[PDB]
Amino acid sequence: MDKKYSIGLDIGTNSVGWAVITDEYKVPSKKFKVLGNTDRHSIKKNLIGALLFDSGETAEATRLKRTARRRYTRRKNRICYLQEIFSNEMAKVDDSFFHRLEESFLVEEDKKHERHPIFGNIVDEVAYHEKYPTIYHLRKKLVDSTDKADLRLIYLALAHMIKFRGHFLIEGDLNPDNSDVDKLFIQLVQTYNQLFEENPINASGVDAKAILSARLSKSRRLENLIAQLPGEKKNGLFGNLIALSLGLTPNFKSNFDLAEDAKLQLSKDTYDDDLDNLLAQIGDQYADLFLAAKNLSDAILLSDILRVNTEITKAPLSASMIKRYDEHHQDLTLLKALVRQQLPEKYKEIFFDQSKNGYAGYIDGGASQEEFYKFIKPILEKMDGTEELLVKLNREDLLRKQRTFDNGSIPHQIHLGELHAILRRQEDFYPFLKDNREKIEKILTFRIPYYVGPLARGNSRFAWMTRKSEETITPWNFEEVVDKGASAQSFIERMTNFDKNLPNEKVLPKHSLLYEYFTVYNELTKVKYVTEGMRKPAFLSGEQKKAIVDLLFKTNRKVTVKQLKEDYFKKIECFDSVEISGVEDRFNASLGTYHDLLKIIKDKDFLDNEENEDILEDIVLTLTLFEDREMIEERLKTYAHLFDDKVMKQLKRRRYTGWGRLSRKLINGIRDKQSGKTILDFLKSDGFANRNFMQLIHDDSLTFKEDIQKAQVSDSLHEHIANLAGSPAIKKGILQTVKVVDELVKVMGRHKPENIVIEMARENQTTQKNSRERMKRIEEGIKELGSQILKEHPVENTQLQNEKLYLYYLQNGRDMYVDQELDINRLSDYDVDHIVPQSFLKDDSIDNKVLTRSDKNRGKSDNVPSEEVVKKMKNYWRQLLNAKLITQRKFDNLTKAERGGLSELDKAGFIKRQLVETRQITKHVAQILDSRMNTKYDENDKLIREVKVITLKSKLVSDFRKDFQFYKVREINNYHHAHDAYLNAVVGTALIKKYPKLESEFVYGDYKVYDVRKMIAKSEQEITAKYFFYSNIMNFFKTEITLANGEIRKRPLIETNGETGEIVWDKGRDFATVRKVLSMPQVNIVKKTEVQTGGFSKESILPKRNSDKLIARKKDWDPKKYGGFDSPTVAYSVLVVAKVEKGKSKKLKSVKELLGITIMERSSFEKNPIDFLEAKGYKEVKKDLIIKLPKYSLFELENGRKRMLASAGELQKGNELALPSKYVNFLYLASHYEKLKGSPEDNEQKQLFVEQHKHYLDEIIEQISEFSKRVILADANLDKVLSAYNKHRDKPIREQAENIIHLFTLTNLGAPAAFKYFDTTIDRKRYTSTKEVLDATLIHQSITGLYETRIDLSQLGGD
Amino acid sequence: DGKLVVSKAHFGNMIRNCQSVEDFKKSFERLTYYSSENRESTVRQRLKIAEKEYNFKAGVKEDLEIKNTTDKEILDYVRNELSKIDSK
RNA sequence: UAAAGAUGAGACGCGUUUUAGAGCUAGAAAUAGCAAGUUAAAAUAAGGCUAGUCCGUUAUCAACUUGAAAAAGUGGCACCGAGUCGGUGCUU
Repeated sequence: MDKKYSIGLDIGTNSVGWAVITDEYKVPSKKFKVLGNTDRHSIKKNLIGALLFDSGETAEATRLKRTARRRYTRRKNRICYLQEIFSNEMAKVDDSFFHRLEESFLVEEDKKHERHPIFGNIVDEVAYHEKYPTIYHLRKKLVDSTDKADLRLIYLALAHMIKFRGHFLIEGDLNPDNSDVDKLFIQLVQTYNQLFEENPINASGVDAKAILSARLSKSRRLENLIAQLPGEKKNGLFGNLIALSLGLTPNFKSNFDLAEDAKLQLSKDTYDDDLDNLLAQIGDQYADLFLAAKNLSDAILLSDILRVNTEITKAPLSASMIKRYDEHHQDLTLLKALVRQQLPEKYKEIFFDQSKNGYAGYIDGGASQEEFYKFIKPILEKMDGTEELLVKLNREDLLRKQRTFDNGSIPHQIHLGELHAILRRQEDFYPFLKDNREKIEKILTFRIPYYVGPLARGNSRFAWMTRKSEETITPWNFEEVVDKGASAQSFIERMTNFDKNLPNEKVLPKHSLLYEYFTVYNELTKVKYVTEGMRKPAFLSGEQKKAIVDLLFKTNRKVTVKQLKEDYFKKIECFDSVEISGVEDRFNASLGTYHDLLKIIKDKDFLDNEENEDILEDIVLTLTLFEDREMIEERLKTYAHLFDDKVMKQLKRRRYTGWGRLSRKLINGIRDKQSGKTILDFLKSDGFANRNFMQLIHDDSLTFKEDIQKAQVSDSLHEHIANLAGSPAIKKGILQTVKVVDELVKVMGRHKPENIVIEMARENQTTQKNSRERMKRIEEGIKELGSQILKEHPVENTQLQNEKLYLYYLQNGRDMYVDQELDINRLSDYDVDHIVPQSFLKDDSIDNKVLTRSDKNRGKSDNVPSEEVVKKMKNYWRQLLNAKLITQRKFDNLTKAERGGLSELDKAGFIKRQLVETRQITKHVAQILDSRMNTKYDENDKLIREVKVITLKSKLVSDFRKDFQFYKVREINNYHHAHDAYLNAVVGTALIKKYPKLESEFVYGDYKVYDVRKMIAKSEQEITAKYFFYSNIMNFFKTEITLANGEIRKRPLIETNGETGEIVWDKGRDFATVRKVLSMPQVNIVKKTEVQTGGFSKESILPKRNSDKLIARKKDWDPKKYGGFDSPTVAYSVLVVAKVEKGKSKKLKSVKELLGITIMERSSFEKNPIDFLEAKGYKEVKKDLIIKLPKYSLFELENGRKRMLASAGELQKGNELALPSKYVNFLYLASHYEKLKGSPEDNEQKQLFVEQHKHYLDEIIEQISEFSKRVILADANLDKVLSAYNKHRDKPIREQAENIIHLFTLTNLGAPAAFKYFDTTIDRKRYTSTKEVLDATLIHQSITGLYETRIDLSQLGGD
Repeated sequence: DGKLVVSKAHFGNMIRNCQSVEDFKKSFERLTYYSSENRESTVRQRLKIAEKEYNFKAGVKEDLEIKNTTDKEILDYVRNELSKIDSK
């Protein structure tokens, strides 16, 4: 007769577990109605379960395919503009020229016109291809000659220059400033010394063009350039940037001391995301460096393509490509002669066999250039007479094709130069070229801006452009039809993000001046210093902050600590020696845009006037959004009177990138109600305890949490789950959690719960990568010291997995509480002690633990240890303090006896640490569910909170499972997702009822924060209006809290509310309840059925092949003529009951088949499915019996055997193994035989548990065997693993158990997987026949599994 | 049923460059594209592709000074066929 | 300890498919020997309808009912058990 309940949830990227508990912590059970056509009408189910689903991916590959499609559309339009200029006089020269270029793809039999595209007979085609072997012979002839040429050849040259036009990276014209090698090299060393002012690379006489633009190899040019430098390493940063510019693969590991490899190469197509991955690590001020290496790279490649001086021809590129052509010809003739004369048996596999990597595999065969070089280099080394061809092969100038991958470095001003020279040579003979000249050149040079977008007309979700007139946008009326101010304002309103904290506010640019004052005061507000005579190390006072930022951050670019200790402390404030804490050897923030603009204007008074803020903020915003020269001119018109013309023209060329995450109103706009200060006023001058940004939002003393809380309101639910910040996987987790809570409220008689407990655990332990910082941390820690521990005992990041050994090196091999050394050999006999005990907070970290020889060396204090080891090992803790091994917090906790025991402020700090769910994704989740449950309004326009919503930590529930033996093995079944959610609802509600004055700190909502210092008792047996003397909030579940000195304080067996007397936890009953719910056999595990979307197949284009299993990539194309798709992907399957024709007798044999529908055919099927199937050979199709079957549709066979449909001809396992909980505790305790994390006494009792219950292994083999003979039904693999288990019955238990955990991959749910016992690799048992499913029972399931519709498929097909 | 072997991109390319109404009728009655593996595209889809292309070719010659004396003939033929379809 | 986080706009260069770049001699033929090769045109998810110098691989999605679709509806409760959920009264 209970009616109050709760809900536990836990959200994941592939799981949402859920539960419903009542007020006595019992998962209830209900008879649920079952729909369908079967003879079963109800089943009891429990209210516990888990939803399973595949991950969501990003829209990035869809983006890249989208932009490539629209580029092909626009290129084809360029060619049609040009043909429409030429078509009126081309229609007099040759009537069918555009037809023949338009049908050149076809076979000889299919064409209407003649098979030769350009001229139309074969004599003129052989003459054309003899005079002009490449297109560059034609282009060079049209540039140089004065004769009237044919109109067809002029179209072919202009079309080849317009279709392949070059990049738009260089603005304006080509000059020595932006395209010679030497000036790009000078810009690389100016940018380099801008980043490294301590080491100026002297480049006073380096002739970089004559060194990096010589016909040499890459290593030889590198070593010549490094040898011309005075005293530099080839493997330094600068040598890696020069070798990056040449086109090698440098390694950026040894420059920044990274843990992994960083191989960057510019022609490698992962340079974008690898560059972003390096800039995520080594900082983000190195993008101008790695960009100034790429500009030099294209300058080198461009001056290595054009190996032809000007003042001979007007076309450098064409003559250079004819030079490459003739070098190919003479090296090929020389190579054929040298192979016929010396190695006659290899002529067939070099010059005839194309599956190898010879010249037949290079020209005809599809190999690259590099594969050809690795092939024929040992062939050329053997032969005599191959000196010069090996000189060329070492130089990547042997047998070059003209359309290579290196052509991505030609600007469009080269093609524009040749285009204009052809149109000026050939216009005295054709007048329409003279009239239309600027129009053809507009077709080449026109380029749609970033700020205009797709030129849509109201039908795309990506476009924003507004039209000044209603005409068609061509390149010749773009600046007449497009409203560029309104399109640019729509661009700003669309591309500028919103603030997460204070929505409907725009985030500042990352190079904004206010974001830079914010990040500099945010870093300067938490830096401390200690002086002789200033023995309490305080923060900086606010006037010292203003003087430090006005003397150092406005003089240097980067500020390291030596100018703070030198220029301010030793000169201005005039001390002798002051240690500075909180900053590690260099500041990370900088006032960078202040120095950029200061270099452009050179006027300190303009930047520091501080009434000129909005001008400069609008400048940095303009240079952040736009990249167009003309719109940047258009927007900075209004500020032109504040500058000259050289400073203005120099401001236009400075582009910034990056959007920050904090708005302007969040930095200067909202105010504290008590003081009347903004967040930046707190960060400039705060007072005593200088609190930084997060300590200002998350402080209840201040109005900031109230304002940001009340402002976060935000529309529909998909806007709530679209606007928040997270990966699309976790957003799919959040949306399914909302739908799960909606249907759990529908189940419970539409009564909203008392609570909703939410916990968002993580799966992000991927590596070992933290052990590199463990090893490196002992490296720098001992190398600070000077001890003899690294020499006698070398460290490595594979031995440091032991925490007694990691703490052995961290304490320099020395005992903490006793002045003695420590043997490394006897870590089994040494004790580990928490300084602040476990009864105050659960702190297993390396910050708290100290390795000792005897655990009773800490005295007799149940509190923190004594002060003898403080006063004796003070300098030992000083040496460990300055080695960056122990922190000031650990030394303070060691000296809490020196500051006179613990205080109530300390204990309020411990509760403060234990309760607060500090992450923001869970806070948005509790905001969504709280704004969706609690909707009702009272009279005063407040909010009646019907439903509390609670967010816990993960370590609370994890320590509940560890301490009360509710162990979790993730490999046995999928029930742990459900059981974690149940334990959330148990733990959170017992805490919400035990301490009702801590509800402000983990319930979402505006609650009265209470004095946490007053809710803490001062005496032990005092307990009236107090809560606890022991600040571990999870003690009241335990019967025996354990003091550190060696006592047992026994708590009462019935915990009540300390004020109102409600019974909240009974230890004699509720552990039996929890242990009874974590062993129920029936748990509602559901796999979510998803229709497959994506690409139509594997997306490579293949040659022509006669197989009839290849669907062509177009429609009339016979796949034996061109080629097609290798394996198309199925969207969903369809069960069809229809009569097919059996054979030559034309009989209407009724079949019941399973037909996959592909992603290509899916919309054709959903248009008219009877026509679709009927055109595939299905007569007599019934509409009411077409059953959509998506992936993971669930079927039920006999004996409770289930199968999830993986594809139209494959099945997957659909069952679960409810292994009894005693075997699960046995597998966890057995396979975790060493890693137990507890005292050796009760873990010796656990050794007695596994040793006295070793026959549980045999009973588990009986469980796996009986479940396998009922539903898994792979007999060969089961006899194979029974024999494999019988071959090892004398092995140790910690690998038999560790391999039975491998044996559960036979009996899992999902795709069958190949696993490995002690010896035997077992191949997977696929269920490749969907034949049995057509007699099974189809189960449609809602998201909770509770409401289901079960369809008898054997009653379909009869009449 | 006696029509050539192309697809929709090739359909649009191959019916662009006609120079009379009778040539567009002949080169229209010779080509198709299948809209899926067993069904042929309807005549209103093919005529709408030809409307788009002679609209482009008809209108870009007006941004220039080029005399489009045809391409407004062929576009009027296409639009009258599309009107005869869509009225019914 | 908390804090980018996804999403969008513009543009190159390859690659891959067909097709054009007269193959010669010996031989009734298989086959053999020799010549030559570097480039161009077109296409680049199939396709769609609103016909744009746009859209076409993301996110969304149990079943049934009403709806063109965004959507809104449809499933008694309590005790004793538990091998994937059974039994027992109670209003129906």
